[PDB]
Amino acid sequence: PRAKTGIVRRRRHKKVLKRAKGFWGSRSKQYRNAFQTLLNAATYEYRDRRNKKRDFRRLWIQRINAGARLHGMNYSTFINGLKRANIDLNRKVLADIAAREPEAFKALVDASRNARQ
Amino acid sequence: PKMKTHKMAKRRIKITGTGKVMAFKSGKRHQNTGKSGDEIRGKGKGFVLAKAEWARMKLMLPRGK
Amino acid sequence: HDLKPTPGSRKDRKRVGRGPGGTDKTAGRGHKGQKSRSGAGKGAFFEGGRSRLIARLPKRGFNNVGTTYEVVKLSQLQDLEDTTFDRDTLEAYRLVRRKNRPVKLLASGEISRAVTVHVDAASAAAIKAVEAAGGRVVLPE
Amino acid sequence: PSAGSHHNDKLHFKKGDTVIVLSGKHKGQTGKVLLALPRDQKVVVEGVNVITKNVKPSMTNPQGGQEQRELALHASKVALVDPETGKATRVRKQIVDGKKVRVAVASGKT
Amino acid sequence: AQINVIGQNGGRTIELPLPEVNSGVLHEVVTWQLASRRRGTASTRTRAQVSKTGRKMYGQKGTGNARHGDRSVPTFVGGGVAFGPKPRSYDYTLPRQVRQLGLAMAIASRQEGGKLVAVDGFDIADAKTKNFISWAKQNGLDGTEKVLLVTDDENTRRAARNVSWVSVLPVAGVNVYDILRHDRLVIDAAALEIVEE
RNA sequence: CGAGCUGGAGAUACGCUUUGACUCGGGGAUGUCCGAAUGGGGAAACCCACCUCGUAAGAGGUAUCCGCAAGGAUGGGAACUCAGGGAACUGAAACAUCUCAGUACCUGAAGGAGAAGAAAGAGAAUUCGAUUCCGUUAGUAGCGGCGAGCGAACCCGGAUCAGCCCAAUCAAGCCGAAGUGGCUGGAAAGCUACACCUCAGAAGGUGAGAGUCCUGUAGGCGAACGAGAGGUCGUUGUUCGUGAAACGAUGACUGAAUCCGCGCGGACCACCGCGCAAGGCUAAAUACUCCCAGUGACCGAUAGCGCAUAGUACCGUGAGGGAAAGGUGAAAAGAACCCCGGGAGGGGAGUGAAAGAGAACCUGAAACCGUGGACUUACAAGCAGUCAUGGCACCUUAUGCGUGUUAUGGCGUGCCUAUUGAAGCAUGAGCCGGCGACUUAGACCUGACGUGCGAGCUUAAGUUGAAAAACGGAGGCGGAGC
RNA sequence: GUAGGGGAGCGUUCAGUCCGCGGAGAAGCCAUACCGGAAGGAGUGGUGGAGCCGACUGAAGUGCGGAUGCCGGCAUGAGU
Ligand SMILES: [Mg+2]
Ligand SMILES: [Mg+2]
Ligand SMILES: [Mg+2]
Ligand SMILES: [Mg+2]
Ligand SMILES: [Mg+2]
Ligand SMILES: [Mg+2]
Ligand SMILES: [Mg+2]
Ligand SMILES: [Mg+2]
Ligand SMILES: [Mg+2]
Ligand SMILES: [Mg+2]
Ligand SMILES: [Mg+2]
Ligand SMILES: [Mg+2]
Ligand SMILES: [Mg+2]
Ligand SMILES: [Mg+2]
Ligand SMILES: [Mg+2]
Ligand SMILES: [Mg+2]
Ligand SMILES: [Mg+2]
Ligand SMILES: [Mg+2]
Ligand SMILES: [Mg+2]
Ligand SMILES: [Mg+2]
Ligand SMILES: [Mg+2]
Ligand SMILES: [Mg+2]
Ligand SMILES: [Mg+2]
Ligand SMILES: [Mg+2]
Ligand SMILES: [Mg+2]
Ligand SMILES: [Mg+2]
Ligand SMILES: [Mg+2]
Ligand SMILES: [Mg+2]
Ligand SMILES: [Mg+2]
Ligand SMILES: [Mg+2]
Ligand SMILES: [Mg+2]
Ligand SMILES: [Mg+2]
Ligand SMILES: [Mg+2]
Repeated sequence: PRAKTGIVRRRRHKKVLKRAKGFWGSRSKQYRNAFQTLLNAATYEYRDRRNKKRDFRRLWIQRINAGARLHGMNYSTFINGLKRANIDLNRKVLADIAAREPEAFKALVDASRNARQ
Repeated sequence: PKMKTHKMAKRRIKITGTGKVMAFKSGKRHQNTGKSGDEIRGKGKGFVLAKAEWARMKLMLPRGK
Repeated sequence: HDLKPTPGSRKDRKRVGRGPGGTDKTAGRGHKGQKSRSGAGKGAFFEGGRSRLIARLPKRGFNNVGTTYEVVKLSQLQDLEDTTFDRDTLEAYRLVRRKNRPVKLLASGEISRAVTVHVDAASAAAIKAVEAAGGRVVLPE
Repeated sequence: PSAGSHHNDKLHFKKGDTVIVLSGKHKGQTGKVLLALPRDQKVVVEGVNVITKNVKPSMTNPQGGQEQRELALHASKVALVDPETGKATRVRKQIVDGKKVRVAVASGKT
Repeated sequence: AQINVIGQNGGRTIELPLPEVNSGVLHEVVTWQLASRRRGTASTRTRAQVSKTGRKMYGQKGTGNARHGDRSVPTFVGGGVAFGPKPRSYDYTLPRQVRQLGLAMAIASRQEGGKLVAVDGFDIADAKTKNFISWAKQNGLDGTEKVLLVTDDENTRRAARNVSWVSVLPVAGVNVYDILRHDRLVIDAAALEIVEE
């Protein structure tokens, strides 16, 4: 008995083309370029998952550095005197405190400096 | 079809019990007046091959003879 | 439709090619080679270009057919056969069957109860140990 | 592939005979047989009805016009009648005379 | 060990295939049997066949086209099939031993069912079907099962034939299929204890 | 056969037929011209004749070979068979003996088959007993640049049987059981409540799925006509390649015995065995399959033959090559008629269940071209993505982990193949469909899983039955090595 | 993790068998934010008009982006 593709291929293909939208030109419309575009897209997804884990960390950091400096502290010195008084805060939170909660950041500062000297 | 026996081999190789294949030692027609004595004597005889080069021989004959 | 097949009694074949899953490309074959080629003949005794062990070796002797002798064992006329005797067709309708050959009886086991044999030939130690346990050996004329 | 093909091009009835529509819209109606086409297995009963337009055709008649006449049918919604009952009425074949062959029901004949 | 119906009442012989009947050997014998009877028939053409003459079509180099030789080729529309089926025959000889053991295991499987009806007689007038339906009705044959006759009397079969819910196997031609193929075995009885021995 | 018919062809008018048409079976009659062509010629289907009878119109004859005559031969046939002739590529990883293989092809003859056949035989048992066929012996004995590779037969089981003579019933057809009421529906065959048939539940048609409408099937009938010698030299055949070369087989030279004789037993000799050369026919089993029928874990429109038909269209001076082609509806009820236009085309109407079937008439994917709408885009640098956030939009697996779109950021060297190393300025490819490649065979080899019997395991050819399978010990594998 | 060997499976047809659906509508096609570890598979909505899903088992012409692949259609170059 013979068994044409009949259906399967159109199936596979559409799957890709439905992943494949928003894509500029041919990419969103022809299979090969679509599936392809998606190979690379794969690479970018994986890496950029861990990557965003980096990037956010960076962001939090610069916000804290700011905070410290807003009084007279370095990031490194603030964070270090916040290791010294053992104030074991996540730094994401520290950003949050720093930019949305003023006088709190103030206190955490005075603390870090105290524990530093 | 029926795998042919290699008549190339029906006077030069041997099966056994364990399955091992034997053959003879080589140098006995103009490798003579050499001699040496234990050579000429050594070479009339017979012997089991190594391994590696065994299975080939086997496949040369199905009946084992 | 009730039924089912014995676990491991039918293995699904290999369809090579088909995906990276999977056996990508090549089909087991690797990259290039004479092996790579849709073509018969190689074959199995073709070592190298070369000259083979196969033909490097002494052709000893020749090939005689000869009369080859059909085995009968002691421990088979013996133990629990309880002597129905050998007769002719009798041993045939038991456990020694060929045709177009002559039967031989030789040792292997031990001997007790008395039996007379009906073989085409036999070993010295056989007639010896079967007479010395109470029975003859009928060799043809 | 012909219609009488699987019906041994066989007309179970005849031109003249009254008929009753088994299956369809015209479930049960009476009609004399006006036209019985065996091969195509098609046939005309005075029942059916139809409104046909015979297009421009200047000769005859400049303008078109229409026509109430009736569409033929398939001898498989055609049914012979039983004078008594008059309905869903199979047929047996018997012999009156004298090498004249005929046709009864479960109570002959027609 | 099971009872008859219209004559005797014996049936206590017939030993059976335990541990507790096997599905494996069954399925084996079945699929085998199914195979053995296939028409071996799916033919297709190869290059040698597809009426598409040898002639080199065009230039081996030069054209600016891919290279081809013939139009009778696996990669061509029109051409021959590559690895197609040809006429063969999927039949082999399943070794005696397991034919017997299957057959048995089937009977059995339906005895401890218990969908056996060991039959010694048959009252089905002269070769009429309604008589079959009646007899049937009075042995326990509601009408909601598939039933497989094995007897030797032409009349009973001729009665058992048009029955939508019943099959009619004559004498010996009996098989793990038909039996497992069904709900009920019309045993019968005659060649059962004597086919035991 | 018994009511319709007047070919596909679907069109009018003409008609025919219950004195029996049409269709079917069975014979007959008529059958122009070409073609073995055959009265002579010829560029096939055309040209020109002569002779016999006729009133003409016509009819017959006029080839060649075997024959006394009567009579037979000529040409065609897909394969199947026999014969004269007889390749190469290939393989031996080069080639020449060799292998391909007496294969492809050419030719001759012949049939429904043919060939072969009634022992100077196999042979080794003082056994079989014409042939052809299958199983098996058996990849065994042997052949061979003893390399590649080539490869019997006797016995044993089956198929089918035969040994004779001469020279001193199917083919046309008929006949065949048993349901109605309500329900959905455009339409009943389906749903349903109660029914009956079955030797008939195989199938097909009927507005959608019918055992009980139709045609049929199980069954029963069924026709006037109808069919049932030796030797030498050069060589070769079988497993036979000059090898110890037997034997047959013939080209050229030689050409013995006929019974107290002849031929073989693989050089050759005796012995001892099997045999009757120089004359012929022979059914049966076997091979094929243009054609007919039945079936199918065969195809359904790129499949399947090349063809849903066509060796046509088309190409070719020729030999030769050689396509794609399918679908309105249940039924033509095929769209009278009004509207814009010369038309084409469309918009109504009207039919239908549906015109979301309208004749470019089943579904109607994708590339590809457009209209509208959302959000966006004219200081911007780009493998076109990713990931984060803001904007705007939307709310039928959907108001949150949302969906569409977007701005800004970070980040980021198409895919495949080929490679020491690919974004590579290295190969491939315009795009999307669909077709497209690790298979089959052998009762071979060797392994892993499994199974059934287990010092035991097993059949093959065949036989019988066959909506199934059983029989079949002939041989095979294990049994002891050297 | 490349060549490679091993392990478990997803989908396609044909087939045996059972569950069973379908003109109050089958397959096929179209949309989507659901499910599964993945091959994949469900819900509903629109299409269509007469056939088909599911489980178990068997057999394969059984899964395509490439072959300057084959057939066909439609793009670029170009209103040149
Ligand atoms: Mg980190
Ligand atoms: Mg694998
Ligand atoms: Mg490659
Ligand atoms: Mg390499
Ligand atoms: Mg190009
Ligand atoms: Mg008629
Ligand atoms: Mg005339
Ligand atoms: Mg002429
Ligand atoms: Mg050559
Ligand atoms: Mg070569
Ligand atoms: Mg001829
Ligand atoms: Mg000679
Ligand atoms: Mg020769
Ligand atoms: Mg000779
Ligand atoms: Mg199509
Ligand atoms: Mg085609
Ligand atoms: Mg118009
Ligand atoms: Mg727009
Ligand atoms: Mg600027
Ligand atoms: Mg701007
Ligand atoms: Mg690839
Ligand atoms: Mg390089
Ligand atoms: Mg570039
Ligand atoms: Mg490139
Ligand atoms: Mg290159
Ligand atoms: Mg095993
Ligand atoms: Mg199925
Ligand atoms: Mg389908
Ligand atoms: Mg492509
Ligand atoms: Mg290029
Ligand atoms: Mg311009
Ligand atoms: Mg330009
Ligand atoms: Mg210009």
